[PDB]
Amino acid sequence: SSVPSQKTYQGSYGFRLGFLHSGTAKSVTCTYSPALNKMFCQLAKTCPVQLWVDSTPPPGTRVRAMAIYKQSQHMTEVVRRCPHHERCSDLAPPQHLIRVEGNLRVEYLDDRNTFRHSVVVPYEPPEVGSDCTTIHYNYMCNSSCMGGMNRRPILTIITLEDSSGNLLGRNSFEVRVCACPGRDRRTEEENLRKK
Amino acid sequence: SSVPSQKTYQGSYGFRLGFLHSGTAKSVTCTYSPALNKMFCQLAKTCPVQLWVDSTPPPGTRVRAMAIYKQSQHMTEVVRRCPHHERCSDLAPPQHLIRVEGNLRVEYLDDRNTFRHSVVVPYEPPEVGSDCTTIHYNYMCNSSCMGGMNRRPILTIITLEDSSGNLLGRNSFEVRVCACPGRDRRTEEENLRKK
Amino acid sequence: SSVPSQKTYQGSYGFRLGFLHSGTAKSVTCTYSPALNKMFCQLAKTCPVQLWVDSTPPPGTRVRAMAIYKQSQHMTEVVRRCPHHERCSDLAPPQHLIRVEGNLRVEYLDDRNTFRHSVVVPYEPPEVGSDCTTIHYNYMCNSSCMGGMNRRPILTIITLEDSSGNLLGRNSFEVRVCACPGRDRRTEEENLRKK
Amino acid sequence: SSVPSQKTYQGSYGFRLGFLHSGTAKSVTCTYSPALNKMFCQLAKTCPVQLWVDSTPPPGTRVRAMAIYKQSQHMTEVVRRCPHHERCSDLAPPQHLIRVEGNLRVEYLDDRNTFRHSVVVPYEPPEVGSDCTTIHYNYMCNSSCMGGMNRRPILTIITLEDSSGNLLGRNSFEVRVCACPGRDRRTEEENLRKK
DNA sequence: GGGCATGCCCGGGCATGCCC
DNA sequence: GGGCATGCCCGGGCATGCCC
Ligand SMILES: [Zn+2]
Ligand SMILES: [Zn+2]
Ligand SMILES: [Zn+2]
Ligand SMILES: [Zn+2]
Repeated sequence: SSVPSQKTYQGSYGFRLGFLHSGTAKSVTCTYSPALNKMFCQLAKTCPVQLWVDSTPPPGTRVRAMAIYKQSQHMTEVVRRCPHHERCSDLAPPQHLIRVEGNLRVEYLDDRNTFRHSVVVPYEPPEVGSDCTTIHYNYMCNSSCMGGMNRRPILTIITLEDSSGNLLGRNSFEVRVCACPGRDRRTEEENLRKK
Repeated sequence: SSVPSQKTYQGSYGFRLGFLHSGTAKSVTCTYSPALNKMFCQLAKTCPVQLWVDSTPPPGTRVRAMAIYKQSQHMTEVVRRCPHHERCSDLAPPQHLIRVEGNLRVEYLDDRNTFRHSVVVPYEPPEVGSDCTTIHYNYMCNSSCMGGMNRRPILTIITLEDSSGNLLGRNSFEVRVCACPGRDRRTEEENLRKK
Repeated sequence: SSVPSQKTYQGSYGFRLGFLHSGTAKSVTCTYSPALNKMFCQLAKTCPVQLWVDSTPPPGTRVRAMAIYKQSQHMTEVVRRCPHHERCSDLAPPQHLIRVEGNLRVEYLDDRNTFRHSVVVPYEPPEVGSDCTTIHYNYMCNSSCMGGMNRRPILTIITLEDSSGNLLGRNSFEVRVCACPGRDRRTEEENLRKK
Repeated sequence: SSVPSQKTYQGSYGFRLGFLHSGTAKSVTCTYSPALNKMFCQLAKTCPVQLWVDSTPPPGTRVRAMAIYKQSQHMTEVVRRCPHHERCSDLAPPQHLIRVEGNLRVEYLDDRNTFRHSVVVPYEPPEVGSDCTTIHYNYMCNSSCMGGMNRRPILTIITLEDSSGNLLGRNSFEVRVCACPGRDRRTEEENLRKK
């Protein structure tokens, strides 16, 4: 399938993503490495992503998430839930990797041409006095799942899009869904330093 | 379910919550830690919460209370009474965690969209010469109840809302419902200091 | 409810129960203490019980299992699944504690007078050259479950009964359903020796 | 599901299984440990099993093969192909673990009561001057496949059955389907000696 | 109020298909 | 064939309603 752009596009609204701290304890549920721009998280647990903007987006703006493989040689393959976690799946079709929890207006899409999956929620401006809005994503496979990601790293691309379809902002982060997010983040940062 | 705001909003009326002293004796029925902004109380016993405001709110103002899980990964789950304390329950539906005692005008609500529970009483201005009004809450499960809170900490969010539905003030506090509130408060304060 | 007999009755068929060895490693799935005549096992995992007899029972013989509380003061209370594990239960009614896995002819009974639960399977003589037959029981609550056993020890009574209803043999064993069967068996044997 | 007998039954025909030597080189395709009575083989590759008997069985005799889990706590679960290798499967239904290659008279069965899978071929007496007959089995999942065997050891039970359905002989062997059969056999034999 | 209970948490380390 | 991978196993120890 055709490859969506992953290139950062901060646009005129100064769109940026924020992530909590939660540190590097062995199986913390979700931890983000700024050095690697990489979230590390457990399957089927909340991943909070914050949306920051410099100016208010117009009414009807939507926030899309889609996963693509990071490596050149996998980039044209659609990222999907492996057959085991699809089967004993359960709103979200069981073939989608990324879900949003807690949003009565979530739309799950399958592109009719590229067959790529995405999940979309409306943009809501932060609470009357606050600095960002948070969306709760869930990844429903480990990166290692045989017959899904199969140990291939992915990027999640978050785009902010007006109701006309215009791209307003785009940012992406690498994701590793694993049993021990603290162990693995520390290992990868230390590999970056040594190698 | 969508997550209600927990962010403190003191608003134009200077809404604030007050709590008694009762100190830290092992099984005091209730005790509040200002250091941790946290209530330690026993199940099905009164928890006095005082409402302070700087100016009188308009007539028809209502005070709502609602529990949400504190940790990111539980935040989208609705807080409910466990099945044991619901079954041998008894005005308040048996699935609600928080009750108000002693208020002939109490309303128990289940949001038709979020399915979250709340309990609401009208705002009454303090007695002709007094400084705050007190509402008597009861929590009907221990934080540890298997199949309800399951040891997950909760926040109680108190909102002051006009009869039109406008948010006038909001404050929240963490709650631990346990058998020995004095032991546990002391333990947590001491954990805060060392760790 | 009236108390069923727990008294060992070896009868004319020389009915006796046998149990595997599996030793005392911390969370072994099921381990039996001959010193205490006590099986220690995890919830919803197989518990193999072997049936030994000196002479062949007649055709139509059935093997019943029923749980009763061990302590005098609880003996008249019916042993049942707690409300949490009944609710998210699922052949076996969700109120029964003991199930049999793997037996197309299992009958679950609720006594119309005593309201006690039992599960019954036909007696099958051992395989053409073998020494006992094995039935795979499952206990669907921990002994500690709040609103079910509530930390009260139970006995499981196994009776061998002819198709006319006559009691042919009866033996019983104490059960503790817990998260760490190896830890707990060792602890109890050591308590027996010291105290 | 009810558990089939795994007990060796050499019967009146002196039925026994034979296995090649192929030694312990790291990724040999198949290798058999007589010490552990265990087959170590790669997925979807031939596993030769020889059938030896002391007297010729009558005409119409059939040889059935079936997998059951070895550990007590898994024994009542039906052994099946995981969803990944079933989906991209392909005579043999894609849910069966064990196939026979090279036998125009193979029957694949699913028991209507136990739902267990088996594969059956007719017994052929050895070639006019030979000592055993060989059947070529294939296992279509690794023992480690997530959502199939999931790292649980299995036994393969081979039964020799007359055309009337009578059991004539039965023998079983443990199987580990893995990427490196020579490594793993050596490792397990060495674990047996020390531990 | 001092202290046991017991399902769960926690980091050290095995697993095993794959990489090199 | 030597060695990394990464979900899981494992025992030491915290938890917290209850016992004493
Ligand atoms: Zn998966
Ligand atoms: Zn409760
Ligand atoms: Zn239970
Ligand atoms: Zn497989």
